[PDB]
Amino acid sequence: MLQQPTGGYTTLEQFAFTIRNDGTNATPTQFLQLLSYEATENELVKKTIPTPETHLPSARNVPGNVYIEDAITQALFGISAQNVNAHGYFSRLSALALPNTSARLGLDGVIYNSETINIPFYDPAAVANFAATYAKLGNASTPRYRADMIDIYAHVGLELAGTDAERAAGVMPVKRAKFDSWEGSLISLSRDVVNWKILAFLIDLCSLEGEALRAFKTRNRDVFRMMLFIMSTAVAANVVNRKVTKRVDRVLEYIGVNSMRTAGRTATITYDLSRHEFAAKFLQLTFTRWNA
Amino acid sequence: PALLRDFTQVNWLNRDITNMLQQAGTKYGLGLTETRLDYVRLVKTIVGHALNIDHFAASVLNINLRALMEANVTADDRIKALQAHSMISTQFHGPNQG
Amino acid sequence: LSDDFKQISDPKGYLTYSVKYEDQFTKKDKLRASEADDRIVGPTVNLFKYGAAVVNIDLNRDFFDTATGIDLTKGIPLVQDLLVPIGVTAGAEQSAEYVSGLLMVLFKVMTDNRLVIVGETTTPMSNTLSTVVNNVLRTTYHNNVGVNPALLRDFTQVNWLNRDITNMLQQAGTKYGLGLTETRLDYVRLVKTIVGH
Amino acid sequence: PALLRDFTQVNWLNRDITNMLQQAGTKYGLGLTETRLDYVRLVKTIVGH
Amino acid sequence: DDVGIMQQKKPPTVVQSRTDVFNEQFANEALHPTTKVIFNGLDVNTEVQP
Amino acid sequence: KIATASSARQADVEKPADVTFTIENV
Amino acid sequence: DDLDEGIRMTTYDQYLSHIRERLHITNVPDPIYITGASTPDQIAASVQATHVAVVLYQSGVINGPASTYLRENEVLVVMPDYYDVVSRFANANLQMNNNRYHESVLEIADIFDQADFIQTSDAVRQLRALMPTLSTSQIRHAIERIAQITDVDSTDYGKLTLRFLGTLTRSLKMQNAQIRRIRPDGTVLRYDDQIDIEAFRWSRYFLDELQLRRLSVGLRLITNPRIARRFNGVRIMYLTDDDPDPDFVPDVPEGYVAVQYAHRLFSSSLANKRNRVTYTHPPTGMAYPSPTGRPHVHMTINERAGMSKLVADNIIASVIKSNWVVDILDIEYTAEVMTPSEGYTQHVDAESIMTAPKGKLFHLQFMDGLLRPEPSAFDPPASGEDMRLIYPLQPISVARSMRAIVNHNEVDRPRGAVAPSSYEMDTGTLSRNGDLLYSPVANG
Amino acid sequence: FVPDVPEGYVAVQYAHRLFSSSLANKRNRVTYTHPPTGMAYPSPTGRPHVHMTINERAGMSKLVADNIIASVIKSNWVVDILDIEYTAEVMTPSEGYTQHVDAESIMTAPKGKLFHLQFMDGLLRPEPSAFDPPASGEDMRLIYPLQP
Repeated sequence: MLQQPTGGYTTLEQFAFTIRNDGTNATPTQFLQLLSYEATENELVKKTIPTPETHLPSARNVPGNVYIEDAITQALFGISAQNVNAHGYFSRLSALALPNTSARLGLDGVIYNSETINIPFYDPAAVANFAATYAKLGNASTPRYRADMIDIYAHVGLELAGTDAERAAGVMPVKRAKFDSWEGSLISLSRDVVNWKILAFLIDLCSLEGEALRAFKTRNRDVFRMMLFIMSTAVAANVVNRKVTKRVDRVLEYIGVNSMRTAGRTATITYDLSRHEFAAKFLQLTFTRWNA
Repeated sequence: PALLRDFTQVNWLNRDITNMLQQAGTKYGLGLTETRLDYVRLVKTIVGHALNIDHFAASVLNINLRALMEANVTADDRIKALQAHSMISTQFHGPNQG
Repeated sequence: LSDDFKQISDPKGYLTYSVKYEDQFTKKDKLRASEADDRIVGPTVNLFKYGAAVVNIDLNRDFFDTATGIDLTKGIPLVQDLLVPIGVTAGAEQSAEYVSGLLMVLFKVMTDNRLVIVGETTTPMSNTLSTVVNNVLRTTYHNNVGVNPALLRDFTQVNWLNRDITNMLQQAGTKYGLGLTETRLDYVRLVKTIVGH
Repeated sequence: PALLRDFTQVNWLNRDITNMLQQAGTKYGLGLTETRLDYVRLVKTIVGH
Repeated sequence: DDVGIMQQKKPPTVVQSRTDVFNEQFANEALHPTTKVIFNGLDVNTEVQP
Repeated sequence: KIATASSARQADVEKPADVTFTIENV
Repeated sequence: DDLDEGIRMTTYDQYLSHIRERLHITNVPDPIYITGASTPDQIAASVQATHVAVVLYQSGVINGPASTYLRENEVLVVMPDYYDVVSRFANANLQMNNNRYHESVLEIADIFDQADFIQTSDAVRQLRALMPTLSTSQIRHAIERIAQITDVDSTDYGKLTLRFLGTLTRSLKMQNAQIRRIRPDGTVLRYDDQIDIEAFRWSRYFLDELQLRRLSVGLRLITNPRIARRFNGVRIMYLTDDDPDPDFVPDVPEGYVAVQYAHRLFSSSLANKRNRVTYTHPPTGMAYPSPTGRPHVHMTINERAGMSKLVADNIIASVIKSNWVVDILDIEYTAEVMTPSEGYTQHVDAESIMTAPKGKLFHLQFMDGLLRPEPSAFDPPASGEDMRLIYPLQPISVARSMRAIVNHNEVDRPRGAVAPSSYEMDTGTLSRNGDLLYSPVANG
Repeated sequence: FVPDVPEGYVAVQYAHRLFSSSLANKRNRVTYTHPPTGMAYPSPTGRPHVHMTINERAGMSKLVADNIIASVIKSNWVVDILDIEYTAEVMTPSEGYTQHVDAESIMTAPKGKLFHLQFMDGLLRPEPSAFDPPASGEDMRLIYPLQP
């Protein structure tokens, strides 16, 4: 068991989040510098996020080692992820949420039901905290519990596109993102984000408190903004190239507006409706936690 | 000719080819490679193979593929060109717009 | 001599892998192992071929034969007319058959007097084998290798599988090896030397 | 009639019979109950059905 | 992930044909997954676009 | 062409031990 | 207190049947009875005497130092019965309660230190727990069957073939039997090394040493989870076919009320000029003639046996219309796991699930939809909805070693893909004595 | 009898744009996006209680009409089609229903078709005998008038 550092697991260099910038490694923050925004006439007012349902999926015992990290990252960032709403993985997740469970979440992101000493794993109190909320991803599909798939993206815009004045205001113009870019810039960016061990991120988000958690939200704002970026590219109504002085500039329109696009395209990853429900629920929980 | 290396029984040739290929500035490689376009879809994933072919043809093939890739033709486009050729209030249905 | 044992070569297990395939899946690229690596790794690879829906671990139907009264078509052992009602015919597909099956499994195992003898073997030269296979092979090995998922390593074109198997086998706690090995019983005689594979 | 219990579709009857059978004073049964083996042969002789 | 090409196997497609009035009963309902469908003529996308 | 499914299970090969007449050591 | 912690105790019948003969066979004094007046030191003298840590309970409330000695030393109290157990112990903290225990099998090896007289394990008891109680003739039938399978001529076995009295079958059952000398009175004598031969000491279930050595391995085989492929209980729930995995059990929704099935719940009633099969909700007491509009209900059916076709059709109708969830524990079943291309070869109407005889093995089939390639972008939309009724209550894929041997993308794993377990590949070494082992986990 | 729309249903004008094919769980389901929340509902089964009004059937996809009736059944949609004209016959219980109007034809006939619905007056229906066993089944009525 890896004891959690006072600043969270993400302080460890083992969990550094990085993305290739036309093939060279870079911090997410230095990618976000590339983005620039042409505002349009429309506005995004952020609605209050409804408080997430208390009901966790039942902690039913299941065969095998469930791979929770790959499941989440694929459902959010992978190219055509499948069976993202299958119940078994989150059944095991809620099993992790029990006060004295035998299950462990390894740094591999796999949930081993054994007390397997050979593989290092996160501190059980921390993952209990983490599953205690994220098991709710299991009710992304159930009609009773579906998150708003439209208004929630307003928040995404603010946390990505939004200037500090716009963020404190809670309202921003709908924006058109753009950056100097390579072929497959958006796809490859997603491929880099998908390899992120976001379990370290979510576990730190759920287990850290007070000054440590605040320092975490400040230190990791750009990371969260990158994941948000990948979602916005999955839902952007249109994504195109603008040649300018022998330099292509990728353009995504629009940030903060879920188009509910489901059909696949070359430019970016795409959400089928099940992926829409999943991501929307994900954002419901994650933003609820982020704004506390 | 890079494939002649350590196979041609012409010694001096193998020596010269081995030299050019041991230079930093030149690296023969053939087969599947990691393009910026890897994992991009267009009904099927795009991939790249270093191939024994003249650079002009390769350029034209890359140009064609990239052209198709950027076209973003969707069903909405065809539906619209159908409505243009149909009685004024015909409704069309079926495929996802995108 | 008394026939205390049933000397045999190339033994069958109590358990075997079963495997269902969705045939529409097929890797386009065609893998080309050396003939030796195909001789060892191959029976595994044909079994766990691309597009295999699920691999199971059923009891060996070949070993628990119809001779033991056992059926194994449904996943469980079954034996008719063992635990039955008296004065009436037992109903068809009775659940009690499963319990009967277990006894006749246990019985058939308590009475398993097979004695292994080395079968045909091969001693591949190291150069013929890809290094990943040579690291598993221990000089000689039976020509009838069985299957084992550890043999899929660097041969399965299923990337994630090769990644997971390579991980489990790069763990300290697990070491696949096949073929002849140094047992405490090496060089002991009993008309012929004992050896271990 | 004790066999009608939880088999008859008539509810009041099934209730009543269930009550009578759940009394301490009354218990239906369908023997065999009493076996009696011989003292020498050790096989059953008189049995109480 | 790839789009299928060979004709895929499908669940049996029972066609409920609900009218003004009807006596719904559920004896011998199938337990396997099944496609309830209300109309007969649902091969409606005829006009092919080359 | 219709999509299809198939099964496989590992084959038995357990023969009675061969009676060789050769011997490997002096 | 963990369930493992507490005061161990067992019934006298178990002690006679499994413990006491071994004490007799080891030449130790019979373990002391414990009355109310029992110092822990006496218990220590007894436990060290028998080398066994067992004390029969005689009578009276047991004083607390004795109790704490029994708790701290894991002495096994042997008691006549389980009525009013707490009254047999002083309760200084009143923590003890008759309903508050934890029943569990306890292998004889954990009690005795002498391995020579211990042939089996928990697994046999577990297997016997699988068996129906057998009348003596059924036992004879089983023995004759096994004999016939092994090609033995077991005719006249267990029988007297008197010339005048005819053939007479004796009972074959003789569980835990021993060879013992009898006094001429006919009463049994304790085994004595002085007169009876050593072979008679312990019957060893009358099996050869080799057969025992293999019996052990076999018991480990029979009680493997992966062999345990006969399943109990089926959830019926009207629900869209979504989860790819065969092993899916839909969770019961937040609003449902658990309700045991009972014939008393269902009845005839007037309702708009029809004799409808009304169900009266046990909490509210309200009667609902129609399958439509009933309160959400997690109904459990422990046994379908007397249930009328009307009520069964009506419960199914409630599953479809009121969205009842009806678990049915009576059912035992096997489960072939189909792959999408092979479809559903067999079929089960709800009528048959509600009316199949108990003790028949149902053979349900469950698709693993994980290897279902994405639909063509240009396939027509489905106006309708695929549905499903039958679900397992328990994991089904116990036999499954691996799953979805294909690539999502060319590099990602498909969700729900199963890698082989590491132990499938461990091939460690032989133990110092001969037995198989996994490799060491760490260097130490 | 004209059944009332239950409290908490949402009035929703039909328009072609509310429905579209969309990918969901490896099938191209005929999804409905709900104009209040905006959320898409790929399957008929989970949809919000909706009192949809169809002022005019014309131009509607047949798959969409089928999906709407399916929502009427599995999500208890209450869908009022104002385009329809029909005559009525009040059958006595003794004569029973001599005709039936399929919902398919109701959602797919050209405007100006004149339907002939029939309705039972149940007032004179016989009472069941007191001891007679209940029959299996439930009578149902999918189509209703908006007027006396």
